[PDB]
Amino acid sequence: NKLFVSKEHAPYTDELEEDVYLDPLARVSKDKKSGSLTFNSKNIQSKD
Amino acid sequence: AMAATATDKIGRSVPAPGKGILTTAREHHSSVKYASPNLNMKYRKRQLVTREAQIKDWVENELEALKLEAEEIPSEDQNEFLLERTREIHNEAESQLRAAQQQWGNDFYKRDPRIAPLRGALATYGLTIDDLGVASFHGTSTKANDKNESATINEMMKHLGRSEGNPVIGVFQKFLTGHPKGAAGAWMMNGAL
Amino acid sequence: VTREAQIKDWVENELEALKLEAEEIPSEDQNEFLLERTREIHNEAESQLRAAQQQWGNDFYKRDPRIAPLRGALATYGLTIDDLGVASFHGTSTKAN
Repeated sequence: NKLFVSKEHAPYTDELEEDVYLDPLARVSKDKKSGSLTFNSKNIQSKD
Repeated sequence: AMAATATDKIGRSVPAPGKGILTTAREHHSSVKYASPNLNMKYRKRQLVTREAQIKDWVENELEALKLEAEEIPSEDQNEFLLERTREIHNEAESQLRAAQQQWGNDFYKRDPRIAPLRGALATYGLTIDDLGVASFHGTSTKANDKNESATINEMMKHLGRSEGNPVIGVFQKFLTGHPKGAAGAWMMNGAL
Repeated sequence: VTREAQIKDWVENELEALKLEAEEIPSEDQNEFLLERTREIHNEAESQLRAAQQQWGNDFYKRDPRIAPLRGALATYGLTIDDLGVASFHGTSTKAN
């Protein structure tokens, strides 16, 4: 009875929310610790 | 020049504002050591004229092809065939020209990540970020909405690199008219015009 | 395919132009300039190819009054009107509808 999994947190933190919004090429990556897909600073506004 | 909508993020408060519309100023600045040739209008006009040359070459090629087809076909119904194919070739040529104009004058920035939707919408007409002189704020006279909207506008200007000491002049219509729950943007658009 | 040929000719012309610009510019920051302009030219080429595909595969009938929206939407994939085999009627079970 968990087909619907409510998300507690957005894929970006509050501090990185604006950076994710302002970067069109920002993509979520799988976090090594949490294991969820989240936005990461090294992927935000990066040349790669 | 631009019209966009957005959602904020995940949360449990429906009426709480958010920076979701900030994506309209989304731009990539990992490598901005040199200016885009695409943001230069002379470059885009050069590409447009080259495409126009190619289009007229294509049109004359298709015209001589249609001439050969008209030579082949019997002369009895030649007039109707020629008129149909001339309307067809004219429509094709105009569609190609409009496509080139879309590519280099209107939608030159829709694929460029270093040109934000806001900057590109301005740049279609040669306007820079500094030319966005006025901002019709939602301006509801609530705390969260006014702070959030000011912060959103400020982040847009900061990210788009608006000149320092060139604040957008914020127009707040609802002080006079009040807040209609959906006529609001229309009233502000009337005021903006 | 004719548009693709024109696009690749345009791309090589812009590439030799960028090569001349890179020769002119000092070699100190040449790598960053070249990478920026290469990504720019790739995006331009992709946009032009996509525009040609839009012109001739997707949106070929939007300007043609002799092609209807239905027939054109079918014909984008080679389907004729006869290929529209099923119609999901609103079917509300009223007389007028």
